[PDB]
Amino acid sequence: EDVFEVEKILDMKTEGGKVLYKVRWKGYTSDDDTWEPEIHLEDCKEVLLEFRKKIAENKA
Amino acid sequence: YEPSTTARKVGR
Repeated sequence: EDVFEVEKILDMKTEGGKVLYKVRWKGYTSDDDTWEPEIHLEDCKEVLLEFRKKIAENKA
Repeated sequence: YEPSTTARKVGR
């Protein structure tokens, strides 16, 4: 799957019991954002951490 | 040593 540079995670959701992340690819516009299965980002901890924060500081 | 920074794209 070629593999591409990840800029950040935009949001998350669950489809059934599985976790998915909407990804913003570095160098690409939002027209290229895709929902990816969690396992695809597990080794992108800098990115996962920055998303956990963004959501914690927004929790109303 | 820094994280992967990359990921595969199945969503294409």
